[PDB]
Amino acid sequence: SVLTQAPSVSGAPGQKVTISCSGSSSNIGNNYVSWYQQLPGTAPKLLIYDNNKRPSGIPDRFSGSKSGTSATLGITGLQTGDEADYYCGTWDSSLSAVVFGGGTKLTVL
Amino acid sequence: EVQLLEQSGAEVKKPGASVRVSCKVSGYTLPEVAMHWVRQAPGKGLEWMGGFDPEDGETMYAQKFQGRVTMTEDTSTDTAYMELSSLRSEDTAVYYCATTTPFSSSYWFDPWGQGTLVTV
Amino acid sequence: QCVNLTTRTQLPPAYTNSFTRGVYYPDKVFRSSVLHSTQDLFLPFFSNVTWFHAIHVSGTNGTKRFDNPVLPFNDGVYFASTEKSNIIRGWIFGTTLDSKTQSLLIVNNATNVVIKVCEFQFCNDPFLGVYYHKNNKSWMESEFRVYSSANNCTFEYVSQPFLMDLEGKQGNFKNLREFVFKNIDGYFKIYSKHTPINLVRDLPQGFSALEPLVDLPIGINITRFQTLLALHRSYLTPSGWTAGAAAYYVGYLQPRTFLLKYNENGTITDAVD
Repeated sequence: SVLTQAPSVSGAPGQKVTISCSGSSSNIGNNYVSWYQQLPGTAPKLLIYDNNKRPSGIPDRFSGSKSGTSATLGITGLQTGDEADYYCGTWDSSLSAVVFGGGTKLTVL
Repeated sequence: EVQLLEQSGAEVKKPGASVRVSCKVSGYTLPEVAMHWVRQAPGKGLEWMGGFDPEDGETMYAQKFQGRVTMTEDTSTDTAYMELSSLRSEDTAVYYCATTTPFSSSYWFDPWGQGTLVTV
Repeated sequence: QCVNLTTRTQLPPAYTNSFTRGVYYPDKVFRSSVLHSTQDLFLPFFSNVTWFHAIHVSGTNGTKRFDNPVLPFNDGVYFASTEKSNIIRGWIFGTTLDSKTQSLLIVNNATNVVIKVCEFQFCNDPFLGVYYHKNNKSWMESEFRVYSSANNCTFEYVSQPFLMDLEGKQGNFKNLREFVFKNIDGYFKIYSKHTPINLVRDLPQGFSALEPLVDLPIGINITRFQTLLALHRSYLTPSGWTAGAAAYYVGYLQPRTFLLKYNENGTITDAVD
């Protein structure tokens, strides 16, 4: 929507590569970031909240960071079942609402 | 912790109609935790919708979609009705029931409602 | 409702010694600088007392132990607690702990205390649930996490809260709170006290005199009971209950002849069995 991330990305299995989302000070700057996963026709699953915190049942192999308006979702230990789209979001005071990016569909090569 | 009830069920309503969305819960009670809504169009991304505001105590409405969709709550029966109106072309899609903490100041949508497509 | 969490363990009940304790006023007649000796139900001094673990943490991480048993009433009942945070509210006193008998139900989500003598259905793991209402943005108390049915009720009453805080004291009080419960002659009477205690847990050598609160036209025999609790809900962190820690003291009454030594003021101080 109002945020920046690519449609798709690809990498070899078992490797280490992350995905980032570029916001602004009006959105990511003062606000906490979340990340979500969905399989085709399934229930989008919370990945990491506040970029540093794992929900119950999340592999510890995921991390996160926020540098200025840029927020990277740490993705490590690629699995054959890790191919799916990951969504960035953070609170917006601009329209005073919840915003997301277009989504990035990972591919494990 | 908690599993939820479905968002709707299967609601197929031909053009010239409008549809409520009643999302119930289990393991919690309705007004200890805030609900939320997101448009998800197949082959597309997330568009947030509805929602409750931890600050100010109001139930939010997405400005872009404001006024077309409304929400009510029955606390005892845990029924929260999301009524979308005035069907249009691109507005048939999965609209997820989502929730943030009643304590507030949380952006993440937490265990959610499995998804329901609508029909225009 | 009747949401239940049992867990497992009992442990050997950790006992203690009530040194000078449980000395309620025998009569309603004021006596100053005089000695009166009656034989009545009391908790005899230096007796075998049972200190209990309610929801309890033995540290590794978490490990909250919900042990509080249904306990017989026997002859009479004494009670004591500190609870700077208040998890304790009331007691379930009854016989069947079910229908077919009346039920003594005391609770305390307290602008004020409220008392119920009714016929309830008490669950297998009764306690008062507390949650957040998000409208008025307050913390309500779900009272049917204790009991499912409320009907047939024989008696109802309301008063100023027996349980009371002061706090601001970062401890050094602990607000030691005692309640004596004696069921006789159609009058089940309640006695309360509030005392500072600086000791880590157990009781001091001082005397505690509890004035009668209300003398209630009850009329039921209560042979068994359990306490009540106040727990809440949490949200995503690595059902949810068990605010803080909870422990209290219980001992059973017994007929004994205790000479009561009143002060010049008329407040009882020294009591000898």
